[PDB]
Amino acid sequence: SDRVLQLKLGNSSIVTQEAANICCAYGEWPTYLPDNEAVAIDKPTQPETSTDRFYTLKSKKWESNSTGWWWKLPDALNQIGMFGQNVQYHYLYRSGFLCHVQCNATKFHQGTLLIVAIPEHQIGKKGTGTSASFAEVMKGAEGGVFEQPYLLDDGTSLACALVYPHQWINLRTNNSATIVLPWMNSAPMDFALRHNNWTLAVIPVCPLAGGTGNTNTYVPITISIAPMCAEYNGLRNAI
Amino acid sequence: SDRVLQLKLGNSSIVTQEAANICCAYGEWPTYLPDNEAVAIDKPTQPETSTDRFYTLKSKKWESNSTGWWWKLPDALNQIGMFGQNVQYHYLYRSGFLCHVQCNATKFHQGTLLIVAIPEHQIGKKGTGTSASFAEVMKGAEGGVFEQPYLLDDGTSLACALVYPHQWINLRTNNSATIVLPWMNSAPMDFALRHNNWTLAVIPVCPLAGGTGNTNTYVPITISIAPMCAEYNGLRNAI
Amino acid sequence: SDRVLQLKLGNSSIVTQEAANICCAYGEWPTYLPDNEAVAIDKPTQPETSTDRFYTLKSKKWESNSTGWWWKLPDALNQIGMFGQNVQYHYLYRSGFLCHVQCNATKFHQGTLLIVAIPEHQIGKKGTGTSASFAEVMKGAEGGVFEQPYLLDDGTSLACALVYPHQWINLRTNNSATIVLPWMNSAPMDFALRHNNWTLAVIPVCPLAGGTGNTNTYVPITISIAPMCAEYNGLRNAI
Amino acid sequence: ESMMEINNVNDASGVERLRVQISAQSDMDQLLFNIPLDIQLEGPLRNTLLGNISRYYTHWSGSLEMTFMFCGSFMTTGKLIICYTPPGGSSPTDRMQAMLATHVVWDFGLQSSITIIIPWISGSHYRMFNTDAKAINANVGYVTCFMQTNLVAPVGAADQCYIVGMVAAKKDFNLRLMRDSPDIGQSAILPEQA
Amino acid sequence: GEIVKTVANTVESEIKAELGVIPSLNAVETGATSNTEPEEAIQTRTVINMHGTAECLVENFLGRSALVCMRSFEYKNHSTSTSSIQKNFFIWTLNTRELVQIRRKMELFTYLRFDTEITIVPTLRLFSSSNVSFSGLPNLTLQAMYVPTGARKPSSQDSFEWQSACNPSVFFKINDPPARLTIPFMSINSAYANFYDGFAGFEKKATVLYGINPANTMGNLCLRVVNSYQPVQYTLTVRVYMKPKHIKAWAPRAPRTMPYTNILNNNYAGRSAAPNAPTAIVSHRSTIKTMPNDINL
Amino acid sequence: GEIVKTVANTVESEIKAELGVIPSLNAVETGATSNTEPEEAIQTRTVINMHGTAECLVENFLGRSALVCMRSFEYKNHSTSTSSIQKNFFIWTLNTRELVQIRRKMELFTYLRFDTEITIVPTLRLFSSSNVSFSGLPNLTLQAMYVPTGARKPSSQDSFEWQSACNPSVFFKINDPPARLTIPFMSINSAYANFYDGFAGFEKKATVLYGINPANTMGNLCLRVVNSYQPVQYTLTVRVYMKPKHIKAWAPRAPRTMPYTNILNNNYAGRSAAPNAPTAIVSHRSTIKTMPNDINL
Amino acid sequence: QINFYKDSYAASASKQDFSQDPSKFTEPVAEALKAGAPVL
Amino acid sequence: QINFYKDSYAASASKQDFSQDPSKFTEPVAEALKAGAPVL
Ligand SMILES: Cc1cc(CCCCCCCOc2ccc(C3=NCCO3)cc2)on1
Ligand SMILES: Cc1cc(CCCCCCCOc2ccc(C3=NCCO3)cc2)on1
Repeated sequence: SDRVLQLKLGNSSIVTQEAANICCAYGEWPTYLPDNEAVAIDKPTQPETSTDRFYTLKSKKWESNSTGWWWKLPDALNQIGMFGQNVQYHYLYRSGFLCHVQCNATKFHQGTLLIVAIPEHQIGKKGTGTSASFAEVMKGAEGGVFEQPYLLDDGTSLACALVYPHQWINLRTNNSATIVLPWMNSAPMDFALRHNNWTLAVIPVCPLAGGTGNTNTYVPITISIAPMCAEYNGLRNAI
Repeated sequence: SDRVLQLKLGNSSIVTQEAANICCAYGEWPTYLPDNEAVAIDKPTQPETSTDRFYTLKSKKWESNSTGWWWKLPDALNQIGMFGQNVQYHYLYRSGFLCHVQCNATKFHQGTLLIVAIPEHQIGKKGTGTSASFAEVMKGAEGGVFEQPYLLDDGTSLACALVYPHQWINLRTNNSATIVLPWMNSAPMDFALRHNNWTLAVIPVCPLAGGTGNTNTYVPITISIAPMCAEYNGLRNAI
Repeated sequence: SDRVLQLKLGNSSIVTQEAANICCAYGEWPTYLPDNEAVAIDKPTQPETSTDRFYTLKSKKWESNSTGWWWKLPDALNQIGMFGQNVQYHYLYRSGFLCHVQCNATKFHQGTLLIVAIPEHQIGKKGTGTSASFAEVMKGAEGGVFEQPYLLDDGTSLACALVYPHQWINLRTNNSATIVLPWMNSAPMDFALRHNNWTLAVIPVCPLAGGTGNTNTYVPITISIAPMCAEYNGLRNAI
Repeated sequence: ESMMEINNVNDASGVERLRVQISAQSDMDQLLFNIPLDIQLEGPLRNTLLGNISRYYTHWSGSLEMTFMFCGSFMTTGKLIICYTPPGGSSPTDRMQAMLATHVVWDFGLQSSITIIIPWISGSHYRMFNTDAKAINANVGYVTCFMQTNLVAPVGAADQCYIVGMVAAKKDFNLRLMRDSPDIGQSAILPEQA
Repeated sequence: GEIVKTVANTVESEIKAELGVIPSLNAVETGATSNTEPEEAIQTRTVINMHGTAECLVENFLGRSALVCMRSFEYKNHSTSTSSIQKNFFIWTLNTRELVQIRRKMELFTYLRFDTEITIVPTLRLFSSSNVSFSGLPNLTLQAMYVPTGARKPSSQDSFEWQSACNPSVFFKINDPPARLTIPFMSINSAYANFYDGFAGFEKKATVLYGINPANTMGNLCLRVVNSYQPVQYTLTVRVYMKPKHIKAWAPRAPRTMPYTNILNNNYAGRSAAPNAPTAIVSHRSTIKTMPNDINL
Repeated sequence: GEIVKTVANTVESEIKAELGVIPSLNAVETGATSNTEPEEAIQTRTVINMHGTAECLVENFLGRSALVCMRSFEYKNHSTSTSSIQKNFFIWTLNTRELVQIRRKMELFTYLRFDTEITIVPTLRLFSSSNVSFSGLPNLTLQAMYVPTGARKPSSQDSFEWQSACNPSVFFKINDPPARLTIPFMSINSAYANFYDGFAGFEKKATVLYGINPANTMGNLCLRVVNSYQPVQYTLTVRVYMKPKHIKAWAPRAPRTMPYTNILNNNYAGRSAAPNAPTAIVSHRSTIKTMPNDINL
Repeated sequence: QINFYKDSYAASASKQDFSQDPSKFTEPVAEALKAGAPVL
Repeated sequence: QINFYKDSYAASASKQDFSQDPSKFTEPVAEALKAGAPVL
């Protein structure tokens, strides 16, 4: 055991060197749906290597005034590869997610990112009684931007956001974060185009900064999400 | 055992009543690739229910002057459903095919169709030295039309076409045909967009006819192909 | 076991060739009244061969616009033979009924009859608050005609009429129907001139039809009812 | 078993609504008829034993079965394909999209009826008989019938045949939260008069 | 007959291509429901169901308290120049067809045998006269007496058939909990009949109405205000709720589709347009190929 | 998982100066809460605790009767020239978000599974008219009937959907003890969801509101005054209290900080100034080095 | 069933009985139709 | 729990269960962090 880590799933393999540890959400590892908990009666398809692999999303630049970003799962991966194709051809789905956040900075840089996986994260907009629209909520892999990271865009507090599974990327000692998430639903399966179980939110708690030669350093943040134990039921045409 | 038959694969189930029997090509049943014969070292994906199911192709009308039709596999299914999607996202593939031909006619109608599965069927065009173009050979599910069913479009003879696995649809006693085809290649896997292992050809040996009240009867011929034991290797982007 | 059937009761014997099976109402076979369930204390008369035999009722023509027919038991047989005579000379009665419906048509004809045995079938007339008269309800062997077979003349639905014991005469595969009915009453016996336990209804679900040479084919429908395990109590003069 | 009103159009009066037109086609791959699976709302499946009884309850679960009986002439031959499509998108109009969902190919012969199982494909354990049939908790799916090859009949036989559709539940069917059905109503105490 | 605590389970299946085996094909002409199991009709997995079936029993389907009577009458001085009759009471002519929901659930089965629990809920109001003042409802005493067939029917509030020396009667107040008691299975036959295809009398006249059961002469329920008339007029509404218990059901019926018009017979007039029209039980759709609730994207 | 009847005890410690052992130093970047025990962080003694932890259980945290509904309506003559509708009743559209305290304690957890005990407390008043005299409140009868999803909604006091042949209903008086009953766990899923990050319908229109759960269609509660209208006008206020039992909770949430604005979503407007302001949840202090509650001697 | 009263019919709802025989309504045929075989 | 009624969900508050597993929220790490040692 050390600060080094290798995550090898399917054809994908991520090696990280300045890591901390692996955070398993609620101390659990994603698993396939057992018979006693199954509801659908037809066999689910279980494509292991084609879907249970790392998909790298498009990066965001960390700015000094960055508020934070959020990606809703499985919406971020609903448009990508075999996972997206199986989501489109199937009604019901079930999978856990292994999320890995990359952020590289020099030893002269300072900054802290909180990477929190919020389950069942209902976004509440502020100063309006109208609920959030489909365009604002379902954003795909392109992600979302926090209006009020202080309130988590929920009316809650960012201070109390540590009940949810979480990682810190502190530039002194970390450059990568890893969180493992099992199935999060009151039902064994659901509909992907209309519901999201997890929301991965990266919030800069401490702004990125440098001294006299490291200001305005273009530092990207990368998200890599790997589905695990993906099952699909209800084969039909694409929608 | 009787003339009735039910083929139930995945969500698909075909029941036939005036059948003859099931023809297994060369007395073999398609199976998954064993370790001693495997070449690729990464795990292949094996989506059972999503791909191993019946795909129904677009029907052709049986005319009095019909020469015949042919479908090349897996080209006919390369554009359809999870089989097509897995073909597009993967380099290597391997699957057998269960082909079922439907042709319904009254007891007053006469006519005979030979349904022959020709392996490695190289089409040879006539009266020209130029090889067949990509457009003429790769026709997809829309199928092809025989110029010379007498010669099988190969320079061979339709008379000697009974070495290949085959069925007869004779309107006196049959309306459906079933042929099971295992893997046909000198290699464990291949590239689907550039090579076809099987060619299913329906040739009317005896023209469709009726007496004084059954002439010009619109009688369609339907093709249903079910992949079996489909494996895919070499995951990548779609092409 | 096959599609052939022979029903031999007393001097009567009906042979049918394009039959389906024998439908026993609620999975029971009519039997004589046991001592623990008997109410009347004098011995009942049990004339086996003279009453437990097939009585053939007068036939109806199946028309293209036929709505359906119904016969109420034991009213249909209350005027016929030893069964009718024993009904007239006795107060109490108890018997099951074996009903056989004949309908012969060529293989070029199409049409479907639903033969349903409705227990305790109260006829409800439509567009009036007055209850049905004695003449309209008690019709004897000459039978009745459905005003609204869609509603079963009850305010119910013909669609839901399959709870009752039933047969289909489909001209493709059937020409005869057989239903066996046990005793249907909250009491061991009853009065025949004032109450009917069963109503046999033949409703054409699909109209009789033929093509270009078989239109207007005079096709009769025949009803043969056989009492079984008939007991009579309370001997007196005829009424 | 219980027949259902597939022909529930403003042209059929009575028994015509329990039976379905089937035609000898001059084209191929054409859709024959559709069946919504909204038991709660006004559809073919309401006036059925399954429908009427389950409409007393609020939650239902389990797979259903549909039996279609062919009522043509003995010399009439034909091939159909019956497809159940899980919800999520629009109703399939072409066989190209309908074949991808659950389906059974029915060939006419000695056995005059076919059975298709609509399996229990649902994320939740139960489904609601909700007035919003378009919601996730209420929508069940779609049923479509496509001609597979054609309907062929001789000159002596009637060219136009009929299908009778029936629906029932299987052994794994369950109901909960029984309620007053909206089937029958009342405006005043029923008198002994008209 | 097998015990079914929970619904059937599902077993996993494989590819099935065998000659002479056609589970999907059925012969419904035999009158038998199709036996095609989901396991070998399609490609299934192993599912274990803990779903209970207790609420689907007839015990729970019918054993549920339902309104069967509601009578409202005036409680006042009905005396006139020469009346001598108070008439602060009602008779019901015991039956269970006046309320359509309970009637339909009765008529879902041909035969029913049960002991019924009866609950009586009274309610009071003041009649709105020209000069009426309300500051409270009196706690009146009410006597509900069951008068069997052939027994005397009380003719007034002050009548002497209210002795109830043999007739069972229950005394209860407005402010007390609603009255409750139990009638055993009291049919002369082995079960109650919701339908009677026949006549209740030996006669051949038009007076004998078709469909009347010579076992449904349930008797009468005579309910009276024990207290004498008040100086000011009141109105009493009594609701009688009926709850079957120990239920056995026989020969299930076809469900009623059309609105009831009376309690003497099952005649129907039909509604003007679909749904539940004479020619149209289910409402129209565009065509057989249109979907009325299409999800369009 | 270990049984905790009482909180942990404290053991005595000595001087600790060892190389390579740093209990006080932690790496919170791993996402793990600091495990530094008080025993070897400071110099401690032996303390034995008998303090129970039963009241800190979720069983006691949530199993406590809380108000979830309060409807007030007029009980009078609502008839007009042509109305024919009494409208002495209310519908609730069953939910548990109208009261902020119970709503917040619901939303402290992502998933909740419980059977709920429901208590109904009615109260009466007279409307103050120009000429009204009060010397007592009538003992009215009230019927509260649960109408599940897709069932008929009564449209008036005299409507005939109040038969309750299948719909469970409870009859109770004003002067009787408040009505009480139990709803089992009735979700189609395995637990109630306080949050739903998605849409309840397959549609892509603006009509489908975000955050609506296609499992929260709880139904409706129809409450009526059984007694007909009185000569003078009254007002009835019904309070419905909800008490969870047999509770399991999953995935604890971040506590709600901002006032709720509606029941359809969790939107917020924020308060004008701190505390719980949009930019200021906690109220300001002078500086980070000032103590707002300094004890000065 | 507790039945505080003398008469047995005065008891509460009867003890649950889960016996099910759907065949009498679903397969009311004298000759049993074997599953997976041509039923004619 | 006394549960005077037939249904089990009609019972009173459930019997007390004092099982506590704070680790799932306090140490949700795949590699256990030993106390008193550098946790990196
Ligand atoms: C079908 C069918 C079913 C039945 C059963 C009808 C019995 C239930 C009807 C409601 C009972 O009404 C009563 C109300 C009160 C009393 C009572 N007896 C002593 C004091 O009041 C008795 C019956 O009849 N036909
Ligand atoms: C989250 C979440 C939690 C829930 C549970 C909601 C159920 C409790 C709501 C209050 C119940 O209200 C009722 C009041 C009365 C009756 C009653 N039934 C029979 C007569 O009145 C039923 C429910 O839903 N979503």
